[PDB]
Amino acid sequence: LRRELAIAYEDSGIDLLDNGKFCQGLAGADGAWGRYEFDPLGFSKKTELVPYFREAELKHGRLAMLAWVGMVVPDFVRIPGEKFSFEAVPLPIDGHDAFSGATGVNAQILFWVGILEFCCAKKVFEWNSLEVAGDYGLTKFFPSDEEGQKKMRTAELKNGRLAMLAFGGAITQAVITRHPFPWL
Amino acid sequence: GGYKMSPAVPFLPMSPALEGIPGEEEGFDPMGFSLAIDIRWLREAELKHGRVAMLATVGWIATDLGLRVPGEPFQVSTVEAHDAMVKFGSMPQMLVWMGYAELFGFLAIVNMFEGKTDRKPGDFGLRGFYPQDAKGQYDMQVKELRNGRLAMLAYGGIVTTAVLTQEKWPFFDAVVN
Amino acid sequence: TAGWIGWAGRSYLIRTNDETKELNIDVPLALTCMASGFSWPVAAWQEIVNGEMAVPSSQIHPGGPYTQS
Amino acid sequence: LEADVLEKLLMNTPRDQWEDPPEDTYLYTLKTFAEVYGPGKATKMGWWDYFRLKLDLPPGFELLDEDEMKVAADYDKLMMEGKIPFAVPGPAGFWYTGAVIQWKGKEQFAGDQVQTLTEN
Amino acid sequence: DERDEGLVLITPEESGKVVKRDVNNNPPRIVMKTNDWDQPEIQLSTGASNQINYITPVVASDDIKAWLSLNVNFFSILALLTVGGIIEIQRFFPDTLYW
Amino acid sequence: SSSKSLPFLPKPQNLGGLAGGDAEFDPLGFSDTFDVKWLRESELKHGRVCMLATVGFVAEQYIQFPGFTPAEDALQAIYTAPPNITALLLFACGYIESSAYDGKLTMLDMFDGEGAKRAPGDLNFGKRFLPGDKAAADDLATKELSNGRLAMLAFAGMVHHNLVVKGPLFPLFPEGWAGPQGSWDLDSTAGALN
Ligand SMILES: CC(=O)O[C@H]1CC(C)(C)C(=C=C/C(C)=C/C=C/C(C)=C/C=C/C=C(C)/C=C/C=C(C)/C=C/[C@@]23O[C@]2(C)C[C@@H](O)CC3(C)C)[C@](C)(O)C1
Ligand code: KC2
Ligand SMILES: CC1=C(C#C/C(C)=C/C=C/C(C)=C/C=C/C=C(C)/C=C/C=C(C)/C=C/[C@@]23O[C@]2(C)C[C@@H](O)CC3(C)C)C(C)(C)C[C@H](O)C1
Ligand SMILES: CC1=C(C#C/C(C)=C/C=C/C(C)=C/C=C/C=C(C)/C=C/C=C(C)/C=C/[C@@]23O[C@]2(C)C[C@@H](O)CC3(C)C)C(C)(C)C[C@H](O)C1
Repeated sequence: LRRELAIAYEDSGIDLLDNGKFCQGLAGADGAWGRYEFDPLGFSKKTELVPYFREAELKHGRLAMLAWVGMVVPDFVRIPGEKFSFEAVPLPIDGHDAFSGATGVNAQILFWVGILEFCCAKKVFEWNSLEVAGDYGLTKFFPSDEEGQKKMRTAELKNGRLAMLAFGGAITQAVITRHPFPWL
Repeated sequence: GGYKMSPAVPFLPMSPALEGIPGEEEGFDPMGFSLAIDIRWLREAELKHGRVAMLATVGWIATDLGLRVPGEPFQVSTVEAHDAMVKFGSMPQMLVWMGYAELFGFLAIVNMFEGKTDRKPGDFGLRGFYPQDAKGQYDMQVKELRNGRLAMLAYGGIVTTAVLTQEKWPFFDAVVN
Repeated sequence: TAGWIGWAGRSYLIRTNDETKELNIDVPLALTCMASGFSWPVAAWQEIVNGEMAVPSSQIHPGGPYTQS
Repeated sequence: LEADVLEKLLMNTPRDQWEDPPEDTYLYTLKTFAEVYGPGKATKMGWWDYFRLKLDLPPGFELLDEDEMKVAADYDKLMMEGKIPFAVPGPAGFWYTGAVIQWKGKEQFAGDQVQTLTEN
Repeated sequence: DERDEGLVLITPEESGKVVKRDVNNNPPRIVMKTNDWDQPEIQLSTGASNQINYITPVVASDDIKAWLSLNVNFFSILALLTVGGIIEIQRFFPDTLYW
Repeated sequence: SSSKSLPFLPKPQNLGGLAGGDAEFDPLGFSDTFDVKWLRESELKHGRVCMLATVGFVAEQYIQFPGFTPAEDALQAIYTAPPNITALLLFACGYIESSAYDGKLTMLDMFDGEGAKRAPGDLNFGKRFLPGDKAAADDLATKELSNGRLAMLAFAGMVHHNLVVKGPLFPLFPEGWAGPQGSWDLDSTAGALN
């Protein structure tokens, strides 16, 4: 089960002994029909960093899940503004260059993201453990069962990885084709 | 029950330094500055900033609305008032007075840290409109802190927006695109 | 002014009489002597007259021995 | 500490120092921290404490290899035996000619008799 | 020492044997003597901890006053004030026109 | 124990027992560093010289001795006055200073051995009028100290007002006065930079 972060932080820090499980028993290594322990390069053999690896994986998955939808939506709809109009910016891939620099539109996003990351670094480093890796307490809609929680974590990880690859595919295809959503 | 979590950031444990101090209801310190610096110094600086920023906000609002003291040298806008009065000579004298008051504040801080006097971080002995009951005193200290924080943010916004848009204090009739 | 400086200094040295005080100045006493050095002419003449300025040469090292002992 | 790096560190360190290594050595750091951490002891460490421990413990590539230790030992043995692996100074350095000469002459304590190709 | 009051400070021999939490709910900390005058003791954490570790130095007004009482600071301040006075006299009354 | 005048600072402990210390006010610890007897003697001396100085500063602008060319700006009266008479004033001041303290004039000599039992500011001048009752005597001492301190501040203000106005004291704002901005004109670091 998942315990409140206050209780979970009681046993937190860089563990030195190793639970003898694949990746310390973390969720996300499960095939469709059986068990799929994917680690060809043996990165999980650094058991002390395994919690950091899971935190980074979940951060990347969530960020790419947002990024893919943010590459899809703008072409269909835009913010009601003159500088966000299709005439000022034809495709999402143009947004970075359009809003970089003195305009500050992307500078504000960078600033707020940096503030959020500065505030979350304490959990990322100090209070990171096998059970609280990627857990910020936003557990609304989280099932109240062990199997349900495990399945939800697996679904998050799988969708995050799918979007992690899909964002690379979509951004590369969009840069290559200069085309609307279908090629991204 | 485990650690005591910060109400501001529920996924972080409250810093023990900011317990029992006014403003602990929020318990906001995700970056852990209270774990590295003395909370007495932190609160003294916070209160100094809040008070100075409240005065600065009210002064900027007043000058932007108008209300200039009688005299020709003061017929300048708030943005250039700093340089105009530095040339005039008001600002050097004001800074001398600030140095005097801050010498006394520095003596207060030093004595507080050395324990010679049981002085609270921002306390200077002023008791005006101060409730007698302890709960009232706590509430008034929290009110001071929150008004000061709001004034810090408000002055930052006011000065930045004024310098950017070249408009008066409300900035409502400003063009942004 | 120069007599003021010299008097002050000599007075600090006489009052302290310690290498530790010479190294770590007793700033209160030093300031007191600096302030007091204003009457140095009268004070110095009085000490010279009364014998509190110079000590007999037999009380201080004369130098190297020039003869057999 | 990794098993391979531990083996390399033990090999590099003199055997007599394993019992109680000097204060300023990687083996001393390892002893001090293994006496406090491990099975039957503190099984967790703060992130910063672990970071500093990994900073101040040695990596594998920092310690000498078997071949390097053998080469150094052979060099020292040659010099102590009185033989010199011949070298000639070059530009801001010296080249090794691959030759071992007899540096000490017939009279071992005589500085006049040290052998050189130029005179001997 | 007031800083570490309420902290469970276990010696290296008791590491792992004592698991009682601190007043702040932190795990016990291992204390070691280093034989360094600058840092006589060093503490390691047994786990994630939420504790105050001041990075600011402990400076006393008495210590600062002693440092300034050191003959160097006394005489340097005296000489700086004297030089400033002479420079300001030169500024205010240039060329010694009075003489 | 917080000081009455500065309730956020520790109370000074070495200045007790002197009149005028009701609001114990020694934030910089001068009474701690030096002898309060000498400090109080100096304070009294400054007060007396300064109150006489304020009265003379006011009077000289209007009335002068027969001859004795006037100087509306009383700051220039020192230059305008007869040098021999000014030297006579200095001579009388020196005679009084030496005689009152018998020769123990310095920070160390005065209040040392004999003469330590003497009160800080007491020069045995006009003591016939001192009220017998200690309450009235202390009230009179406090009144003297208050008038002296006010006189010190007033003389400083008089001198600096004369400096800024570059003119006589009594007209506070001369004709066409616009402000003291242009008085401190010598180049400064920040001023020259900006
Ligand atoms: C036998 C024997 O021994 O004789 C006896 C005789 C007797 C009489 C009994 C004795 C006495 C006592 C005496 C002589 C006492 C004299 C007391 C005086 C002269 C007090 C002056 C105060 C001036 C003040 C406060 C000025 C304040 C000035 C201020 C506030 C000025 C303020 C402004 O100038 C400023 C600063 C700028 C201007 O532009 C504006 C204004 C407002 C004018 C003795 C000691 O027992 C000796
Ligand atoms: C070692 C050889 C090997 C190769 C060369 C290889 C190549 C590719 C390629 C490119 C050519 C793609 C595009 C691809 C894609 C997926 N592989 Mg796959 N794969 C290999 C091995 C396994 C194993 C052991 C498992 C597995 C799985 C999945 C899932 C299912 C995700 C899910 O729904 O959980 C997806 C999408 C797991 C599973 O359950 O598949 C039904 C699973 O256990 N794969 N795989
Ligand atoms: C547009 C633009 C910008 C940009 C950009 C950005 C954000 C770019 C992002 C790029 C990104 C995010 C690129 C991902 C690539 C992923 C790859 C290559 C994955 C390969 C994967 C391979 C080869 C194989 C995977 C697997 O074998 C594994 C390991 C195990 C198997 O079981 C399953 C399979 C076979 C699948 C700027 C700089 C911001 C502004 C500028 O103006 C222009
Ligand atoms: C930034 C911005 C905006 C804004 C804004 C905001 C939120 C602004 C907020 C401003 C704010 C919050 C300003 C508080 C001032 C408080 C003061 C001066 C208190 C003085 C209090 C004093 C002088 C008290 C003194 C005493 O307590 C002492 C010391 C001791 C006792 O004797 C008792 C007394 C009473 C005597 C707009 C307008 C919304 C839009 C625009 O586009 C951009």
